[PDB]
Amino acid sequence: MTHIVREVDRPGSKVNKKEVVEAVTIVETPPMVVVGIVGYVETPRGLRTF
Amino acid sequence: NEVVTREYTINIHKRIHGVGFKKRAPRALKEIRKFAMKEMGTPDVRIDTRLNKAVWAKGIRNVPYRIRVRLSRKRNEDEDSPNKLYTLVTYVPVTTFKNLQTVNVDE
Amino acid sequence: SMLRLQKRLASSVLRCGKKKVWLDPNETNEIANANSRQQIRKLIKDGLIIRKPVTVHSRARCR
Amino acid sequence: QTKRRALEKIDLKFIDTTSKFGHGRFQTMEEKKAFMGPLKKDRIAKEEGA
Amino acid sequence: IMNQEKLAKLQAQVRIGGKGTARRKKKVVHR
Amino acid sequence: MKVELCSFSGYKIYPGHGRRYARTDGKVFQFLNAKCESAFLSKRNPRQINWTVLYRRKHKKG
RNA sequence: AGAUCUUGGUGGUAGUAGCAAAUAUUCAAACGAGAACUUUGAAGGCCGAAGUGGAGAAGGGUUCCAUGUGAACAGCAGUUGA
RNA sequence: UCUGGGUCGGGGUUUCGUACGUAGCAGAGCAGCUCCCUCGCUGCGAUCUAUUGAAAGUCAGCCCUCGACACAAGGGUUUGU
Ligand SMILES: [Mg+2]
Ligand SMILES: [Mg+2]
Ligand SMILES: [Mg+2]
Ligand SMILES: [Mg+2]
Ligand SMILES: [Mg+2]
Ligand SMILES: [Mg+2]
Ligand SMILES: [Mg+2]
Ligand SMILES: [Mg+2]
Ligand SMILES: [Mg+2]
Ligand SMILES: [Mg+2]
Ligand SMILES: [Mg+2]
Repeated sequence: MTHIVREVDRPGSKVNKKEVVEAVTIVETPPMVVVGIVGYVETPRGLRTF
Repeated sequence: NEVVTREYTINIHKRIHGVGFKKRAPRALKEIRKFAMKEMGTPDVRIDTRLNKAVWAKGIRNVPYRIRVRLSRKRNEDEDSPNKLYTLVTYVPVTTFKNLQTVNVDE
Repeated sequence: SMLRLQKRLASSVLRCGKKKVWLDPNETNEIANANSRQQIRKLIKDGLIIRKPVTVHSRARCR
Repeated sequence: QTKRRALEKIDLKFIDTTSKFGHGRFQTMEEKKAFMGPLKKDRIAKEEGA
Repeated sequence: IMNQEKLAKLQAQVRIGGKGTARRKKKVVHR
Repeated sequence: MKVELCSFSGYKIYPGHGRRYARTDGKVFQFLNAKCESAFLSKRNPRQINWTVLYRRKHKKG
């Protein structure tokens, strides 16, 4: 986690056109690899893996 | 080989981080024994009296942060022992710990 | 072996407490044979039993 | 998402990159070096490296 | 006469403790 | 990127760091951490603390 | 079959509560089949002279001191022990 | 495994705040040395300055090493339509 600084684009607010800080959480997201496909089929008992 | 001796240094502060005041030195000796078992494979470990004095030099709670030891894997072939190799650890007094590497020391 | 008797006798002969009495760990077998004060006097003179010095308590800091 | 909080453009003016391992006060290596000048470790490093 | 090896083993026997302890004065066996 | 202030120690204070202190007489001070604030509230001269920037320029260190 | 029946024996509880007042032990060696509790040496501690020291009275009556034992006890163990 | 993980070492980070020793025509002064010196020289002396944002710790539940070291296709118990 860290913090940033940004403007505000909210009219009618006490922070409009003002610099504010905000807490942010960093999530590292490497690209994912797709290695298969499942199909689901609807049943009167729910979705089941076809 | 199976007889050679070596010189190591141990971060006693790292291995005793978290131990209570009245168990820091005995826990240090237990961790030294476990360390001697790790790099040698010999369950039989003998801790020298001078090394024990160096460990207990600053009391029971202020164990020195690092120590410079010398492991020697000698033959236990002096009696009918289950293990034929025993590790004797000694204390090597040093003035500083900077740039100290593990070295294979001859007999 | 056990040298409980010898150390007590050595303290009595040396006229000092058991704290100051030092018995040679190497020659344990020889001391174990000593069972009388007369033998202890021999061992003390022979050096196997040594009276340790009083622990240093300097008054130089006080001075 | 139709509220003004949502679909709101976000533009960052500054991102904090100080040392989280304690109480940081510098953003970059160059900034810290420029503020603190040369140090003993670098002086002896150049002393050995000529 | 006393030589270097005899003094080297005397170095081992003469110490009966750590720093600040006294030194052994004699060790004689007699019957 | 905001208006950057300076502390008791003279260090630069980035936004989202430290605390600001306003006294009864009207003077406003800001600190980088509690250590500077504790030094200031204890009435300790910055020119006698070695790691203070004012000390560094007083003794012309660097 | 009863009587909170008398005596004796055995269960569930249950390998459970617990074995937590007074800082703290550690290394090497010896005997030993066996070592954390025995012993020796070394280190670190405590009691800090109104002491966990050195001696008495009352009281206990052989616990005193040597040698040997690992049947039972020292709520664990013991090569030790009142 | 295109080797892997460790133990040390390094660097980064940060915490505290300038280490011992050495030098000082710095130091309240004091006591000795005066053919001496012509303004001096020898000890005691908390503290102050340079050495020095120095010294020390820094994962044990922080980060990067490709530096050194040794170790790692080894162990035991089972499982069948
Ligand atoms: Mg942090
Ligand atoms: Mg009946
Ligand atoms: Mg009836
Ligand atoms: Mg009844
Ligand atoms: Mg229980
Ligand atoms: Mg208990
Ligand atoms: Mg005391
Ligand atoms: Mg008494
Ligand atoms: Mg008795
Ligand atoms: Mg029992
Ligand atoms: Mg390191």
